Formats: sequence, C-alpha cells, structure tokens
Amino acid sequence: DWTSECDVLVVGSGGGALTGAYTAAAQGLTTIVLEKTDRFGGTSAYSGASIWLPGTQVQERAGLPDSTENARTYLRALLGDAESERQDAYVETAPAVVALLEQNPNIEFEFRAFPDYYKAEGRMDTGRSINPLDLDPADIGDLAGKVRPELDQDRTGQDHAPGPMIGGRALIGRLLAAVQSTGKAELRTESVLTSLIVEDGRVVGAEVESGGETQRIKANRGVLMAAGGIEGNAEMREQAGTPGKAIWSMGPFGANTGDAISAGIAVGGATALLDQAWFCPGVEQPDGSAAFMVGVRGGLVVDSAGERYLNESLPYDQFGRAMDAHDDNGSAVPSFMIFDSREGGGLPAICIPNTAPAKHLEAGTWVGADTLEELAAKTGLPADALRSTVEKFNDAAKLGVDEEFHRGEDPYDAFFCPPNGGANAALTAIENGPFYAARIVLSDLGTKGGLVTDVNGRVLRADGSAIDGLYAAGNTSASLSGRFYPGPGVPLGTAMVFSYRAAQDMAK
Amino acid sequence: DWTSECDVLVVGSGGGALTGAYTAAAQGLTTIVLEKTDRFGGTSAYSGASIWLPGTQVQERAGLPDSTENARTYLRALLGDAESERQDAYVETAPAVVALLEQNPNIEFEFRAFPDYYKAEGRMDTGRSINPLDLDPADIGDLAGKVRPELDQDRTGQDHAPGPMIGGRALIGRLLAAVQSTGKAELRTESVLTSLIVEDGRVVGAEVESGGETQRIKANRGVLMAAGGIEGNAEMREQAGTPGKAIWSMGPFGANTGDAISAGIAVGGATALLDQAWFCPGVEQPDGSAAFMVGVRGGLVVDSAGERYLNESLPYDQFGRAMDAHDDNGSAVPSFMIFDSREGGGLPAICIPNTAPAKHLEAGTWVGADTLEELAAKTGLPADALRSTVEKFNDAAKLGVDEEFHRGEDPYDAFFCPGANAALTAIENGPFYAARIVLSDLGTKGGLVTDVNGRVLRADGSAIDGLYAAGNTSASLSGRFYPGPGVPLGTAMVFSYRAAQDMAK
Amino acid sequence: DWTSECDVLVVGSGGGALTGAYTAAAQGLTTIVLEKTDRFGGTSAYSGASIWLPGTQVQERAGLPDSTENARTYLRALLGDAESERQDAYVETAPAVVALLEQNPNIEFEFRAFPDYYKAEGRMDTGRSINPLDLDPADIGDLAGKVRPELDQDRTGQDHAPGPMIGGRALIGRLLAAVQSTGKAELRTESVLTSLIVEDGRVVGAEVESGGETQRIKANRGVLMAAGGIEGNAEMREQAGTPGKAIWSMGPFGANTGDAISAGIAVGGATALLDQAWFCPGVEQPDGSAAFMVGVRGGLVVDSAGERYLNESLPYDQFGRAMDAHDDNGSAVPSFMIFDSREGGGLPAICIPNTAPAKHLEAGTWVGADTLEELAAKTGLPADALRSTVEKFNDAAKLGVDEEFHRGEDPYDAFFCPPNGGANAALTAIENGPFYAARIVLSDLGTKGGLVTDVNGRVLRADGSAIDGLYAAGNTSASLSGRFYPGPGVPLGTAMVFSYRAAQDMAK
Amino acid sequence: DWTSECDVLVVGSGGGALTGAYTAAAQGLTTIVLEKTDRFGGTSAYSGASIWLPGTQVQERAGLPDSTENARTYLRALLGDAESERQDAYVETAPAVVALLEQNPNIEFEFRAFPDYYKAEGRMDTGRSINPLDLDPADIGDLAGKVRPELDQDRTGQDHAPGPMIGGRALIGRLLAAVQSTGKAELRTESVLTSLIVEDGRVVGAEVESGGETQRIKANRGVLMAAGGIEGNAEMREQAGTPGKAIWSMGPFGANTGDAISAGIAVGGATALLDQAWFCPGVEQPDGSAAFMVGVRGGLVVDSAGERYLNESLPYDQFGRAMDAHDDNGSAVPSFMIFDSREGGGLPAICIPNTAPAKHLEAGTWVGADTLEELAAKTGLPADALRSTVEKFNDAAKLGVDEEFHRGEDPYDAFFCPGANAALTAIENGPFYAARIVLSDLGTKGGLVTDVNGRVLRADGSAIDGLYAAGNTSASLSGRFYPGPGVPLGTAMVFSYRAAQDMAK
Ligand SMILES: C[C@]12C=CC(=O)C=C1CC[C@@H]1[C@@H]2CC[C@]2(C)C(=O)CC[C@@H]12
Ligand code: NA
Repeated sequence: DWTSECDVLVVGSGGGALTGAYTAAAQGLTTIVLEKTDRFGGTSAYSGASIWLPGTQVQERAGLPDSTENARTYLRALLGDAESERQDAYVETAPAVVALLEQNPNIEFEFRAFPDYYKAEGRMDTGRSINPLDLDPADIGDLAGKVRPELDQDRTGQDHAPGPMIGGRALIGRLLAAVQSTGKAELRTESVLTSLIVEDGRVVGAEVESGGETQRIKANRGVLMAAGGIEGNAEMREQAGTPGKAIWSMGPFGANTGDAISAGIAVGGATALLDQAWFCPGVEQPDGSAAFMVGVRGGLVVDSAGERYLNESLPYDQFGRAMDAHDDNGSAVPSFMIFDSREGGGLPAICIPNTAPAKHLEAGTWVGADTLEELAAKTGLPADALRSTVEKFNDAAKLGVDEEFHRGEDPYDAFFCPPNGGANAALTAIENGPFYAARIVLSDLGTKGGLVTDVNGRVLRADGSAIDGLYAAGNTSASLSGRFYPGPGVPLGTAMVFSYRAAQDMAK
Repeated sequence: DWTSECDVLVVGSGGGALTGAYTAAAQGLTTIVLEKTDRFGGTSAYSGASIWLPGTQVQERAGLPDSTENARTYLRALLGDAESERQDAYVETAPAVVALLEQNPNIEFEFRAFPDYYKAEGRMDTGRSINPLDLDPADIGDLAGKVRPELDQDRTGQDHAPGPMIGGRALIGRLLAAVQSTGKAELRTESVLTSLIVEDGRVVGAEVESGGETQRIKANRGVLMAAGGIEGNAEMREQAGTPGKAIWSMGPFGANTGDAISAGIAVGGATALLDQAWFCPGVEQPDGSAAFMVGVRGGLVVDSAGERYLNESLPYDQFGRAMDAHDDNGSAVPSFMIFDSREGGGLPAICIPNTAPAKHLEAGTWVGADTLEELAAKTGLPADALRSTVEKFNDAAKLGVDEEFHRGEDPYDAFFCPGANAALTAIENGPFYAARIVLSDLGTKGGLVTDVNGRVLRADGSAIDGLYAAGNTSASLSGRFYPGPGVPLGTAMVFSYRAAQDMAK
Repeated sequence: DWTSECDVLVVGSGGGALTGAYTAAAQGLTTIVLEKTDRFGGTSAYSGASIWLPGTQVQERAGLPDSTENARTYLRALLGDAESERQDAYVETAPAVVALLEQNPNIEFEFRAFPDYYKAEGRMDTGRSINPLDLDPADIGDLAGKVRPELDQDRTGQDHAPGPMIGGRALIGRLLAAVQSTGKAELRTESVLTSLIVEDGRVVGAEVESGGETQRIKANRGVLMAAGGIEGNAEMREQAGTPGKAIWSMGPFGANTGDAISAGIAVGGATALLDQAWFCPGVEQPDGSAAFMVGVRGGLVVDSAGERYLNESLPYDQFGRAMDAHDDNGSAVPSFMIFDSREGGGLPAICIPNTAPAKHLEAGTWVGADTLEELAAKTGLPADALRSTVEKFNDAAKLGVDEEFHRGEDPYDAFFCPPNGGANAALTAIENGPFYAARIVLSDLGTKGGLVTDVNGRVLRADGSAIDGLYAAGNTSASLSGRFYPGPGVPLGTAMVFSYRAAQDMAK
Repeated sequence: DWTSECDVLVVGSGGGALTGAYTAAAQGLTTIVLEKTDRFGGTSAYSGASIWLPGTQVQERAGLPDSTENARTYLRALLGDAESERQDAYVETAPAVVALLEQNPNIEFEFRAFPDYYKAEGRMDTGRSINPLDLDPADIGDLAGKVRPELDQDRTGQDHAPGPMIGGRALIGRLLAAVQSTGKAELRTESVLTSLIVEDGRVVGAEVESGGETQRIKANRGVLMAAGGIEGNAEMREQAGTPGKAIWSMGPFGANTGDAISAGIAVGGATALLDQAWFCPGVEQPDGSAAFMVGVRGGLVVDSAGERYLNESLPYDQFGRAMDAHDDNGSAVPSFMIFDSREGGGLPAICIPNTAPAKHLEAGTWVGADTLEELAAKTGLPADALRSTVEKFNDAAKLGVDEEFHRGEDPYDAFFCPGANAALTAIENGPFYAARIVLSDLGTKGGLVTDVNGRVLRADGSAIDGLYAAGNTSASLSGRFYPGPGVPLGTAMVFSYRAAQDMAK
C-alpha cells in the first residue's frame, strides 16, 4: 500500500521548503522533497534572494544598528495586532534559523542595503535584509544544473548564463547542497502532490504523481506543504477575487497552481486572504506576459485619462495596490509609463526580464513619437490632458517638489536615482524626444493568501483546531503580513522561519 | 568640405579601439570614436575579458612568478621568428598600457587563473592573464545602456540582465567611462566608416555614413581602424579560403563585415592571413547559428564515420583546427558530440549562449535515444563503429588513460574537471544524446599588415602615412596559434595604444 | 634685493595650499611652497581626509543620487544668504577641482559614507563626501617621510606606523607627489613667512625666515596664504573672544599661530569670524592637551551640576557649541562624560589620539568608583543629582526614547552605534560598575575666522576692495560657513576649492 | 573541589590557542580559553599575521604555482630529517586548517607576496604565505576592544589607533569572533595558569589564578597550552643560554614568562631548543627596549671595530644569528647601523615601533655628525676603519657588487628596494648617523617536546596523557631555521588544530 516512507515529507522546493527540509534532515529525520517541475527553486530561484531575517548574527557582522525589538516595533506599527503572535514568532526565530543554516559549510549570508518600504517607527532607511553569497556552480557538483534559471533565461528557452550563480540561484543552490550534505534527504523532481492521506483524522502521508504512476508516501512525523500559492491558477484567482492575472504573474509558468492549498482545503483546512498577492507593476510583454518593474528612476505614469494618479517611486506592492484601487473597468490596468530619450530609448527602471525596446516597439506594447500629441493619438490618451500632465510634472521637477503625489520625499524613492539629476533626484523632466509610452499591468511575485496556520506552521480548521500532521509555509500559507509588504525579503523570510518552526515541531 | 575635425579618428568601439581612443584623449588629443551599430563594444563586449598582458603591475599585486622575458620565451617557442619584432613590442609594451589604464579611476584589473594553451617553455599552467573587475552599472551613468549585452541576452532580443556588468561588459563599460572622463573624446553610435580620404598620399580623414547623410571627418594626426575582421562577411571569407561560416561566427550579427579591411586595401594596404581565424567548436543552434563550446568536461566527439579523431579537451582554437584538418567534404563539419544523461540531459561543457536541451531536441540539432544503435540511425553514424568507439572510450575511462588521443594529460584538460582521470568519464547512463558541433569562430584574425606601431603597410613594407590598424582589422602577429587566454584583446589593446602614441609624436 | 623669484608663492602645506600649488604648477607657473615646520601637511595631515566636494565625477562613479543643485539647496537652507556668492562658487567649482586633481596619476578619490550634520532640505543621510585612496608609501619615494604623521604617533614622539598611509597622510602624500611631478614646483620645509612685501599697493612677494637667514621671495602673479588659522595662538584667541584654548586645539603643537592672518592685517586685510572655530568636544589628556572625541556610542554627559544639558550624539561642532552656550564661568567647560564598564573601562566613543584608560586614571583626568555616590564625591558633582540624572537616562534607554534632548532621533546619532539589542541603539543604560567620569573640554579642529576673501580667494579690505596680489584660503580665510559645520569635509573642501580658484585667478 | 568544567581547556590566546579553541568548540566540545593579561592575542596580535600555510584553497584562489610537495621539499632541504614527521604533518594539514577556518563567516584570508628566506629547492621567490583580511572593528562588536593593540600603541600607553584592524589585530579579532560564534566557548582575561592537575598519571585540569582567588578547572578531553615561550623570563633564558634579552624581546612586556613550559616540566615534560629564538635585529630605544628592524633598504652595519661583518639585507633571523656568531664580549651586540641623510635623517629600514629620529638623537641611541671622523669619535669606532669601510662599500655600490658579503644577490634583498644594484646605495650625503642595533627576538622557540598531534612527551618519548602544547610553548620543528614568513603562526595554528582533533577522537 505504501510506496515509500520517511519522517518528514516536504512538498515544493522553494526557499521555505528547502529550509524546512534542511532543519529536519540536519537533526536526523529522514526527509523526502517533492518538486513538481524538472527544476528546484520555483519563484524563489527567480528572486533577488533578499531575506528579511532581522537581528541575527549576519547583521552583527556588518555592525548594523538594529535589533529584534526594533524590527518587532516596525511590524506592529504596520500590521497592528492582527496575527501578533505570528509577528512575534517570525522576528524571534530569525536568529536561530540563520545560525542553523550558517553552520552548514554550504551556506553563508551577508547584509545588503535595500530600504524597508514604509515610513514608520522601526524602519531601516538602509534596510536590514540579508542575501546569500554568490556561488560558483562547480562547488555544488551536479546540483547546479538542477536549479531553475533566472527569468532572463527561463522564459527564452535558455539555461544558466555563464556567470556565477547569484540571488535566488545562489539561495537554492546552497540550500540544496546543504540538504544533500546531511545524507538524510532525498530530492525528487517531476513529483507532484495529488492529495493528502488521512487516517483517524491525522495526515499520515500523501498521494503523488511521478513517472506517470501514482505513489503513496508515508510521513511519520508530518507533511510540510510549501508549494507556492494560487498565482498560476486563473480559476482559483477569479473565485477569490484576486486582482491581476495568472499570465502576468512572475512565478514560473504553470508551476504554482494552488495544488497544496486545494489539498489542504480537501482535508478541512481554513483559508484567508485569497484575494491578496505580493503585487508589483509589470511591463507588458509582446507575448502577453509581464516583467517585474522595480527601481523606477524616471518618467511618470498616467491612467487612460492621461492623468497622474500615484507616486511612481512607491515600492512595487504599494504601486500595484494603487493601480488596483484606481482601476475602474480598465481605466488604470493598463496604465501608461511615459518617458523621453534620456536613456537612449530605455525605460527608466529595472525590468525583469529585460526585453529590448526594439521588440516592444515592433509589437506595440510600447509606442514612440516625436511629440506628445502623436504619442497621445497612438495610445488613445487625451492629447490636451497628457501635454498638460507632463508640463505640470516638468514644473515640479524644476522646483524639486511634487505637490500632487509627493514623489521623492522618502529614502526608497531616492535609493534608485542616478547622479546629477537636479533639485530632486527622483524628479526628472520629460523633454528630449522621441517620447515613449509603455503599457504597465498589474503583475505579482506570487499570491499571499492560503491555508491558515499557527506559530509552528500547523494548518488550522475554521474553529482554530490544528490538523494533526499537516503544516504549511510560504505562499501555500496565508501570510502574517496581511495587506502589507513591509520590506525586502519578507516573502522568503516568513517562508523560511515557519518552515523551520514546522520542522522543529515535527521533531518534538 | 569637412563636416568636423579631430586629431585622432577611431573606427570601432571594441577593447582595442577604446584603448587607443583613451590613450590619445588622455594626453590632450581631440578624439572621435565611430561605432557602426547602436551599441559599443562589438565582440569585445561578448568576451570574458581575459587579457594577455603579461609582466605588469597587476600580476605583481598577485605575487605571480612570471616576467616579461618568460612571456617572450613562450611566444618565441610557439610562433618562431615570424613577426618577432611585433612579439617583442607586444610583450614589452604590456606594462605601460596597463599602467596608463589603471591610472584612470574607472579602470582596475586583477589576475585570474586560466591556463595558457600549449605545452612549451614559458607556459603558465595557472595562467598570467588579467581581467577587469566587475562593474555596477549605476557607476558609469547613462553609458551602461550603450554597452552591447552578453550573448545570452543579445541574440534573444534582450538587454542586460540584472547582475553586475562582468567580463566584456565590464571591460567596455570601464573603457567608455575612462574615455568620456577625459573630456577630449566624442563617442558616436550608428556611424559607419565608408571609405578613407587621401591627400598627397596621406590618409587625412574618412567618409562616414551617419543619420542617413554622408559626413567627411578630418583627422589631423591619423585614423585608427579597429573595427573587427571579416568574420560576418561570407563573400570575403569564401574569397580568402577562411574555414567556418559567417552564420556560425560568434561576432555580433552583421557588425564585422570587413569594412575597415576593404577600405585599407582600397588605399594600398597589404593583407595577410585572411584564411585564418580565432577558431572554436560551436554547438549548432536551431536557427543555424552556433554557440561557443568551451570547458569540455565529459562526452566524446566523433566524425561522420562514428570514430574519435581528436582530444576533446583541447583548447578551443586547437580543437577547431583539428576539425578543419580532419574535414573531407563535411566528414568532420559537423562533428557529433556524444554524451549520456549524467547531467540530466545537459551537454558536458559551457555553451555560450546556453540554449536549453529541449529546444535543441525539438529542432533536431540534438538527437536523443535509449540505445546507441537508435542514436546512430537518427544521426546517420555507423551503428557498429559508434558502439565500438564508446566501448573503447569507456575502457579508457576505467583505466584513466586515453592511449589514442591522450586526453587528460595536460593542465588545460584538467582545469574544467574536479574517477581515475577527471577528464575521462564513461558514457553509459541512457538516454544518450548526439549534438551537432560546427566550426565556429571568435572573430577572424587576418587583415591589414602593420608594423610595431600599428601603421598599415603596402606590399613593399612602406607605411601608409596617417593610417593605423589594430585588433582583427589587422593581421595578427600570432599567425596560426592562439597562445593563451586574452591574446586577441591583448594584442588589440597594445597596438591601439602604440598607434595612439605614434600619432602623438 | 631678491633672493629668488617665482610666479606663485604658496605659504603653508595643508590640503588647500598643495591644491593651489598644484593648480598653478600644472599649468606652467613656477611655484614655491613654504612650510614652517619640518613636515608637510599640518592639521590636514592629521585629518580623516573626508572632503565635501559634491556633485563630481567621484560620486557619479558610486551611483550616488545627489547633485550640485541639491548640495546648493542644503547650504542655502543652513547658511541663508550670508555669503551666497561664495556658497555658489564652492559648490559649482567642486567638479572642476576634482577633475583636475584626478587627472594626475598620483591622485584618486572615492566616496565614503558619513552623514551630513543637520536635518534640512538637501541633506544626504549617508553623506556625499569623498576621500583619497589609501597609499603605499613606496609609491611616492622620499616624499612619504616628509609627511606629518597621524596624531596617535605625532604627540608620542613617533613617526609613521607600519600600515599604508591613509586619511590625511594619503591626501598630503598624494598631493605632494602630484605637485612634484609637474616639475614646476619647489617644496620647502622650515621656511616661515615673516611678512608680505608691497610695492605701489600690490603684494609682490614675501619676507621669509629659513636657515636662520632672512630671504625675500618675489611672486610675479601672487601669494596664496593657506597657512592655517589662529588656533595655536592663545593671545589672538583671547583678543578675538574665541572659546576653547590653544592647548586643547588638535592642530600640530606650535604650527598654526596666525602668522599669515597677521601678515594680511598688516597690509590692510579685513577679518571676520575670529571668535569662531571648528569646534569639537575633547577628552582632556594628562598633559593638559585634548583628544578629538567623535562617534559617541554610549554614556551620557553632565555639567558641573550633575545634569544633562545636550544630546551627546550631536555632531562634534554642534556638541561643542552647546558646551560653550551652556558655560557659565566653567560650569560646562569641563563637562563630565559618565560611563560604566560595558566596554571594559573604555570610553564609548572614538578618541584621537587614543590614550589608555589606565593613563587617564593615574593622572586623574578620569576618575573611577564602585558607586555613583563616590564618583560624585571624587569629581565634585552633586551626588543626588548625578544619581537622579542616571536613573532618568536609564529609564529613557529602557523605553528607547530620550524625551529631554531627543538623542537617537537622527541618522548621525545612529551611524556610530553597535548592535546591542536595545530599543534605541544610541541609548544604553549605565549600570555595570565600576563607573567612570571623564573630563571633557572644548577642543577644536582649527579656527575658522580670518581674512575676508571673495569668490576667487582675493583678500579684501574693509571696503570690499581687493588687495592686488594677495590670496587666502583654508583657515587663513574667514569661512563661508559662518557658525555652521554643514557636514564632513567642509574645512578641507572649502580650502581646496578656493586655493584652486585663487591659482586660476593668478593665471589670468 | 572543581570550580568549573569543560571538555577542552586552552591556556593562552595567541593565533594557535584560538585556532585550537575554535577547532574544538566548532565540533561541539565545551571550551574555556584563559588569557593571563587584560587583552587577547599576545605577540600574535602584534604580528603582521603572515602565515605559512602552503598549498591550500587560498593560494589556489590566487593562481599560485605551488603545492604541498613543493613546500615539503623546501622544508626537507633546510631542516634535514630532524623532525621530519612533524614537517610532514605541518605541510599536509595546512589545507584542512585553512578550510575549517574559512568556513566560519568571520574568517577570510588572502595570499600576500613576501619571499621565503633561504635559497633552496622549493623556495617561492614571491612567497606562499597568507594573511587575514583587514577588519572593521564594528563587525565584531565588543570584542575589538579586547584585542591587544599594535606595538606603536601598546608601548606608549595607547589603545587602537583609528584605522581598520590589520595584521595581528585582524587575525585575533577574527579568531575571537569565530570562537564566540560557536556558542561553545568561554573567553577569559586576567586568568593565569598556575599549575597542572594530574590524576592517575593523566592531566585532567589545571589550577588557575583569577580575581585574586584560586580556581580548579576540569578538562575532560585535555589541556592545550599555547601560552608563548620564555622570552620575557631573564632567568630561564640565562639558564638555557638563550642569546638576547627579555627587555629587547618584542613580546608584550611581562606576558610570556615561560609559565606553561614550567608547568609542563613539573609533570614530566621534556624540553628542547631552549637556547633558540625567533631572532631579529632591534633598534635600541631610549628606554632600553628595542624595535623590530625589518626591510633594510640602505646603510650598512659595522661591529665595534668599524668593520662590516654580514649581509645587512639578510632575513631578520639570519641577521640576528650572524650578530650572535660574531659577538665577542659585546663586539657585535651592539652593532652600529651607518646611514646618510638620503631619507631626511630616517633610518633606511622599517622599525616597529617607529620612534622618531629626534627622540633617539636626544637620548644618544643614535648619534649624528657632519663627517665620518666625528661620527667615529662620538660612537667610539676607529675613525680610519670606519672611513675605510664606507669607501669600500661605496665602491661596491658603484660597481653593483658586494664581493665581501654578497648583499643584493637574492630576491629577499631586492624585495625591499625599488643604481646598478638596488640593495647597494652609497653613503655620502651628510649628515651621517649611527644607530645602535641589538639582538631582539619575536618570541623564543624552545619548549616542550611534542608529537605530530601536539601531545607533550617525556624524555623517553612517551605521551603525557591529556596534555598538549603548540606555538612557542612547544619546541619548534624548525630547529635553528626561520624558513619563511609566517612559520611561527603557521606551526602554532596547525598543531593547535591537530591537538584539538586528537582530543576529539
Ligand atoms: C616580517 C614579518 C614578520 C614575521 C613573519 O613571520 C612574516 C612577516 C612578513 C610580513 C611582515 C612582518 C613584519 C611587519 C610587516 C612588514 C608589516 O607591517 C606589513 C607586512 C609585515
Ligand atoms: Na537571456
């Protein structure tokens, strides 16, 4: 009846999953990791691998003036008392996770400056998040070729480009090497959770599609589901009311289709926040997909009425939420990013992946013109309003103050701007034609709604009771952060901590 | 009838071109740089930016036991006395080029291990070549977006990926920043050399297509042509007898079409070595192009007869030359690289760009099968010979010695592998694959004949006043050899520097 | 009559002087540099060599989001319109000075983070100042031994310690090499300006003591006096009303005695701001001298009444000005810095030079005790008030807020604090005895009052007319900054810019 | 009866001690480190932190052409077969020590050029030694203030000067951070080993003076004694026949008084090489102490007869041994270093600490004069012989050859000089100076006899169960030789590691 057996079964292979697998296997529990696709890492592999794990040994090594209490204060100020026990667990457990992981020879992190996202008590203007060190692929043997490549390769039919592995690729490559090095773990690809197996009300294993045949895998201590969210499932998204679209999502196409969330619902798990995501603006691509637009450093953005309606330097989640809030039947989705030839026709932001302007212009996702009047005609924006919007923005750039949306009055805004700008580095006149308009959509970096869990990642029913044997973390679980993206690395940070805590709970 | 005027006119924007431009502009000479395409850097931007500039302050900072004389000895042992004065100038001038460049705040290099390519007196088993440090694109302002991206982006309709600029992108980004910082240089894109202008036998400027209109640009001290070779021009290649093909060349598509070489011929410049290139094996792509295959660490390679015929770990240029030497009317071009599923279906080498196996298999550039017999059928190799070739190779892997081609008896071979011999691994865990391998290049190396200061020479050895060439616009001093990593950029940089110094006299 | 002749005669050898000398000699003017002592560099050699030269090529190479207009805006917000033409000249000329200097093979700078000092529009929280790169002494031949050593060597009978030359030593070593490399400059030590020589109302040279003989040196284009301020002259200081004391000054003992200022007065030069200095708190030394106290990270400070009266994390100039403002006949000079044994008896700040606690305690500059009551007795502070002051501060540390002086509500305050948990990194309880009290005095990093100059460094008479042939910069000139120390590197930055401009003017 | 207990008790806090403590605590053994003074690091903190740990991952990252066998060959050629098993263990274990340490986030090293000290097979002319990276003190929290400061601060009543921590301060700061980070170690200052405690013939702990009260600390696996040598104990030195003097030693004043060696003798430990030290010339200071003189780049040295008697560019240990060999009742100790005003009155060498010439001249340690005749009078050297010695040296400088002592015929000699021979410079531009030079040391190197795992041995070669020694508490495997930069720290680190590994079995 059972095909194989282990102490801890982990579904998924993102940062959280592999951290949970490591925590279990490092303390002697046999572990099996199941990855649906032919590559480990999921969206985590795509990530910059910034991780919000504050007040740990890593920041101490950088002399950073911060602490557990300062971080706790920051979360409380943003989130309120909703999920305060989970906020506490997140912050307090960070040091221990980092310490455990850094004990492994394959893992080292460092602090990297990148500001927290909201003005509030406890904010770090330079940030407090950490990153895995760049990784020479030869140092993890055959595992490197099993890591999912960066977006600029993975959506163009390519594997890893010739540099070292960095960001998400370093994170996942290092985590895989550490998991393997325990000698207690089995890492499987093309292995898909189908449903959970319950005996006497306790989750005791799972049914799994692999090699076209069904398997039943027994989990003596428990099952950690960290298999992403619903971002790739248009139906579940429509049903929940999630904004954006599956095709605009920056998750790997077809990977995160809400399987683990559904499997948990099927055994009694409650859910929450299904209409929420980790939002971001996306540059629409020729093929209908999107690219993560981050680090805006010029231009402005208008609705279909040719009017500005938000601070374009806002952090990506807040930018996205502002698009959705303003949207009336497609009036803000798409929005149009307007810019001049200051950067040779480049869009003044970082786009991931980074499709050449020529390709966008061929396809009509972007449009160019010698005057704002033509640009309006070609995009359907009112000519007079566009013209007017730009003149007004340019006036604001000259004075160095944006009275309307207060762009450039925040360290996040300033962090990305190049030198020799002007009075305000975030406000630069749009005036040296040709002029361009790029379509911007409501992308995501994964959804953040899912199964309700407690401080140790146990999945809960509607009455708050724990489903024995079942755990969830990362975007399979409803995030403690609610409607907020507090700073860089929260999605990976929360995924990693609660995967660790769930593995610790299974070890008791 | 002059549109504009300058002291030094530089055609091209590769490593050499920008080094020449910097050398001129740093000492006060007004300089104009003309790049044909919309991006600076050419093939140099694609490069790993390893540079063979031995015995300089950079290697001293790394405590490297090497010297000018040791490097000279290495070149003499490989190349003989052919072009010995240029060998001497190359080696002796390296320190000064590096010193000048590193005085600019935007430029720093470091030593990076990568072995020289031939067993000979003066070889460095760990290498002596240097590289520019990684560069944060925000540190050179608007120039970063004007640098040609890496191959893995540039042939898939993409710009720079999110990391730092490294290799050729660091080299060109840093060189551009240094050239701009002089305040004496004008950097132009979409500006194409059409022909040279001569008055009383001296090159005094050039005719240039830009903005759809013709321009005439005056060069008081001279014209440095470092606009690449003929690699992208099938006609010139066929006429010269150059092996390989334009479509297989790793140069940027349509950029290096021999324009500067032709313009030099047109005014009396002699040429040499036009049938030579910087060769490399290439993995054939679905669209007919190729990818640079370097750092082989497994598999074996067979001709169309299903037989091994070379050491597959040879340096890329020597590998290429071996393909050409063995080729009888397509018997070795293509060759087939045979490998198993040890790396999950990946090919056991570094391929640039790195197209996924699935794409190759969909297109038929690669072919897969559960047995060697089916693999033979699907590729048109003899089944018996293939089967036999593999069994024999696997025996050699087990013993740790390849008696037939001596693979794995050299530090280059070992450098890319952490078994009895790291370079010899049995092919046995199906599915099995065969990938088509072609005769690619990293640019051609034939061109205008020059002297030690880069002056272009006529057939009688006299110098064409006012005209200079370096990089692949010039015939390389290295003849039929690729001595070690970084020679193409190294020679381009030194002679571009020396030409600028000559124009300054 | 004339002993020798040159185009440009430079008096002094600090950062300004050598920058002026370079600017002249690089464009073909014969130059003679006169240094009073046996070593080049003065207080500039002692410095950290942070230089406030905003919006230049150096910051562009670090991607810094700042500009000339932003820096101008910062100065205007602090200084008002007093000296606005000089503010403009300072900011606008920075790029050209840096460019000229970096064109020399011996000179390179880099940006280094260190915050600006006042909350105001145009502030850089991370800073915008630059520094010379560390220098291997072998790279400038015999010149290295002619540079004045750092404070931690120069006041203890020592020459350079074994590392590379850094901070001020790098600055002066590199500047000297660049000046020498022109082949147009003569660098002299033990050569003292005595007085200026005037013919038909124009300064045409100077009288100079060297080798015990008097010399008369002719200056065809002019004389640049950048020979420091009056900091080492108790008489001039007392006459002008300058706070602090010569003995407490961090300038080299006996070097900057106001000679150039006096020589300028003697030929009609007006003066201003003679009662102002670049102030800082100083840790009183056994021998009566002081040490620059910067980067406070703990403790508190009380007046003679045992009460706090300032934010102890203030920038050093502001801290100093607060000491002087509060001082009533020695009630705040000295003040007492109170701290516990958290750092093993070390004082929680950077002190330059860094005299060991044992030496202070032996001499009585510092005093230690097991209880605050004894500590009070031994220092003459009221026991009740001290006890009370500390309890209240410790309460504030526990809450993480200092309601009384708002310490730790500013990026400068936070910049120096180590991670030590705690709600606020700048507030740490004083509680683990023994307890110590260190005497703190009103030190300086030079005075800033002097000869009135225009935008090209010409010395002016009371009516604003220019004294033909005479220029001043650095602390020989009255600073454009008035009563403010805007940020790190202003003293060197102003000295360098106006020395450059003066040399350019002489070249016309 | 026991005050506290641990698995591994380490006495001392130099590079060896902390490496041993780390090796133990990193693999889960509870560790207690005892430092006698109020600061960690001892002489190791003073050091340049050059470390002779050849053939490791660090040198591979620098592309250095060297290996374990090459280094072994070097040691064998110098030392012979005396202690060959320990030579082997030293060389073979270097990679593993470096690898373990560099796995800690707080530790990173890099190769830094500095030549090996003897002409012999296996020598590296550029060196093979490594150094810890410079360290920002804020990165190790409260530990920075617990590291002993550099000599130029520590003997003048000062703490750390304002730069980053470098050399020995970086080494010790980084090692302390790594030891603390394990969470298995307790670091104690002002805790002095008094004597060892033995039960049933096995060392099981130690008695320790701390806080004016005696403590007894139990060591379940063992006691590593790495508490320096006898350098600061004039009695033990005189008894053993050690040349030089305690006050001239560059160790911290009063720290290394041979306590651990005596404690080991008291329980049966044999000793060897007590008359040997890591010698160096020292510049005599006004207060009677000395300063390490290294990197001589000019001048010459005479005995009290006004005659040269050695190559002044010899490595410091060889220089010292030559002073001792020539000494007849003070005829060479002191010697006089003679130099001109080429460097403005500076002495042409690096001196640590670096006392100003004015201070020496006030005190009469140095003497200056306008002629060699006056200089001779003021120092008591024969005028004729001095004059004659200098003329002859200046002739040798003009030819570029020193026939008498062969100065400047070796890469060490040249390394410190940027003339026909860079190491030979005429002494001719007055004023002239004579500085007194004495026989200093960088610690003594005699001590307890140990085996390849650092176990302390009795006279018959049997191991004293539970007792280990490394660094200068142990008799060095190097005998009468200082092979190259970093041997003292290198040996201390390797055998401390091995001892901790042996305790872990
Ligand atoms: C000579 C020495 C000492 C003992 C040893 O074993 C190895 C070395 C080499 C490194 C130098 C050090 C002495 C101090 C030096 C000169 C520095 O201050 C910088 C480099 C250091
Ligand atoms: Na790509």
